[PDB]
Amino acid sequence: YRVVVLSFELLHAPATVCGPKKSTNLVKNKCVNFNFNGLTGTGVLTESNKKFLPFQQFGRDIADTTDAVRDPQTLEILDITPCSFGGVSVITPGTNTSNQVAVLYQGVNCTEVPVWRVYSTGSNVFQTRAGCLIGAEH
Amino acid sequence: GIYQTSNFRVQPTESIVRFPNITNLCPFGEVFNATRFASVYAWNRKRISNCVADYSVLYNSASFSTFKCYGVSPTKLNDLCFTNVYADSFVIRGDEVRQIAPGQTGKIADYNYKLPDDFTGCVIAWNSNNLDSKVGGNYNYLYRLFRK
Amino acid sequence: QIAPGQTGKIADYNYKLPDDFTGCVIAWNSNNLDSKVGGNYNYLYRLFRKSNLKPFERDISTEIYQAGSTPCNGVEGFNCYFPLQSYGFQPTNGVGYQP
Amino acid sequence: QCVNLTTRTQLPPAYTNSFTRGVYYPDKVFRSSVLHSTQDLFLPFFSNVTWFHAIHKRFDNPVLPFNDGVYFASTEKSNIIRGWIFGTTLDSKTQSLLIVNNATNVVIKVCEFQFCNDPFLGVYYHKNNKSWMESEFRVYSSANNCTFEYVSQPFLMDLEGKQGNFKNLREFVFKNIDGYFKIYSKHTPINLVRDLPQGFSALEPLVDLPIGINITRFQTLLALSSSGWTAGAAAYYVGYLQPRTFLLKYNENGTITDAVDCALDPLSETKCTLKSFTVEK
Amino acid sequence: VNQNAQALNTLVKQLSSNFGAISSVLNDILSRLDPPEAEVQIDRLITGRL
Ligand SMILES: *[C@@H]1O[C@H](CO)[C@@H](O)[C@H](O)[C@H]1NC(C)=O
Ligand SMILES: *[C@@H]1O[C@H](CO)[C@@H](O)[C@H](O)[C@H]1NC(C)=O
Ligand SMILES: *[C@@H]1O[C@H](CO)[C@@H](O)[C@H](O)[C@H]1NC(C)=O
Repeated sequence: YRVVVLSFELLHAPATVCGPKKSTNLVKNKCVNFNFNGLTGTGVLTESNKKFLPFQQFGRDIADTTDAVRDPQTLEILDITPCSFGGVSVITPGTNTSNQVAVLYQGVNCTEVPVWRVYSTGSNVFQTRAGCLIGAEH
Repeated sequence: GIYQTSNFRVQPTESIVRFPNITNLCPFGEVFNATRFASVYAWNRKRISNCVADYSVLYNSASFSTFKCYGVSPTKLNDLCFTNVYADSFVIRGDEVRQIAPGQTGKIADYNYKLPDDFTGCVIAWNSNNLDSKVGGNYNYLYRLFRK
Repeated sequence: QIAPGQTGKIADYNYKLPDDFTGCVIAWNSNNLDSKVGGNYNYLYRLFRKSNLKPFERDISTEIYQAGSTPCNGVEGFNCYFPLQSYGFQPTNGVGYQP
Repeated sequence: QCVNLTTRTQLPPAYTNSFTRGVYYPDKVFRSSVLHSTQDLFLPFFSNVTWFHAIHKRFDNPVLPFNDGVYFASTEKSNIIRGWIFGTTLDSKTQSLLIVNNATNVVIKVCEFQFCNDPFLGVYYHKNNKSWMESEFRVYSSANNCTFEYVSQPFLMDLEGKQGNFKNLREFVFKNIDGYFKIYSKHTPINLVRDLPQGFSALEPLVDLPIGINITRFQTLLALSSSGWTAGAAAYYVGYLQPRTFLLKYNENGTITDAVDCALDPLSETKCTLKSFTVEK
Repeated sequence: VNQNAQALNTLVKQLSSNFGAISSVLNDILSRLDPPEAEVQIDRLITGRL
């Protein structure tokens, strides 16, 4: 019987053989949560034009927030943008007059409003500089 | 009037992960599938370091008579990683494969090769009768029977 | 491993205490009462599980466990075990190993 | 084999003023049109660095310490400096580390040697073949224990050259932090006689190694029967790093253009506290 | 304008401090400890940010 004994050790010195890394495909233009070489984040990725130096990997901002990354497998630059958020506002005349209301999604381009639902495509979607107004007529 | 409620968020959909184009494997073929190994009294020692180890292809293989690990669960070896690797290769009797466990007794476990009480590692053994056995008896393989 | 939040085989696979526990624990040795030199293998514990179980949950299923990647059927097979395992309860053992 | 060469003239140690040199990229981030304040091991501005040179009659290769990294500069031609040794004792009382740039390969390894007093490499000169042939390799006397080794691809590097002014301005900075040996480097074309110039240029990273041993001393290896020789004109300079705080200016392309030392003189301290390069009345 | 920009800037900048915990990234505390210990760290973080 031919026998072999492995006599490795754990967690006391800088590792030299590790091995276990696997990668999926790359997507674009939808808010996804990503992990680039231990850089964990969430946002939407786009094609950029920033000019990294050969030895640089990340990119940071004035407030020290990452906003650009380099794809490890193919050397290209990706720009990171957080996906949208905001508050919701209800415009109402008093309940003494009517039970009808309008809704304002402020600071959102309502090409993606849907993500109660009836007031998400109800009777109009009117775009104003303050956001998207639903339920009121221009 | 106008009132405020209910902040909202776009709620990301799918996940993604990337890592470097890892390609530098460890030469396991030179320690597992070598033409001839050493005897138990002179168990050969080979060091592996600075490479990529893939334990899946060896754990799923069933041709091995025994694959007993003690310091790590078999599935976790492909999720943790190490500082040094050393392989001790030898050949023994089919009936003494149970003595190689740490802390046991017997001629091999007490005269040739002992494993510490807190051994962290694994043992992989398989039968190779048709590889190095002859009708006349391959006496080149021998053990230790007498020791102080 | 009985105290809330602990980890290990018992606390992880068979008996789990919640983190907001409000109660007491009583434990005392019963070596001279239920330990036999032959071995009281009536006492079994679970060694393997697909995942940990919820607090104050009780598992009694005896379906065989699969360790390796390959699937298994029947009653026994390689790297596919009956998860239950019995203690070696004898009075001769050292401290702790007694019931 | 290793013998002592003593045919030299004697001079006292020389010092020189390092105006603005020895700035490297502390990390791998990218920035554009920004002023960032960093704390790290740098070479203080307008410091005095030790100066060694090999001329004609001089052969100077002593053992010097290695604490918190070092800035090693060389104004050279003909590639006369080749090697570097490191270790706590350099005498097989403890582990030892070796870097060499041979005429064929570049070799790196950690083992347990026993270095002579004056190890060196020796290249023969114009022995009827017009090819300075390297034949003397006297670094250690043995190699007992090894835990890691490596050797790169063979290549060809010329072992000949004579200029009235040194052309290669090679700057290197080495550090050893928590078991990682880090090497930053940069190369520059210069036309200067016997000094390190005035100017600004940053040092990119080149290598990281996971060695993990204690390093306290180092020594250089120089390119040269058992007595008598000829060393090409060359000069190297040594300076030491200290923990300081700098203000670094990144331009549009993310390449460092200028720096300010926040402990030299009060005006620089004011600049540093306002985070700008111009201060109003 | 200057004062407003500066106040907002420092607000954003206070998100990369420790306040005594192990790390300033919540995901690293969560993905390195057990829930009976990560709590004592997350509490420090939320206190500081509040
Ligand atoms: C207002 O009148 C203009 C024509 O001057 C027309 O184009 C526009 O659609 C009108 N707006 C609304 C809300 O009816
Ligand atoms: C540096 O060395 C030179 C050598 O002449 C000396 O004049 C100068 O005072 C020294 N400066 C410091 C700060 O040691
Ligand atoms: C920055 O790099 C671009 C090319 O990548 C070059 O055209 C430009 O001149 C550089 N910046 C400056 C200030 O020259």
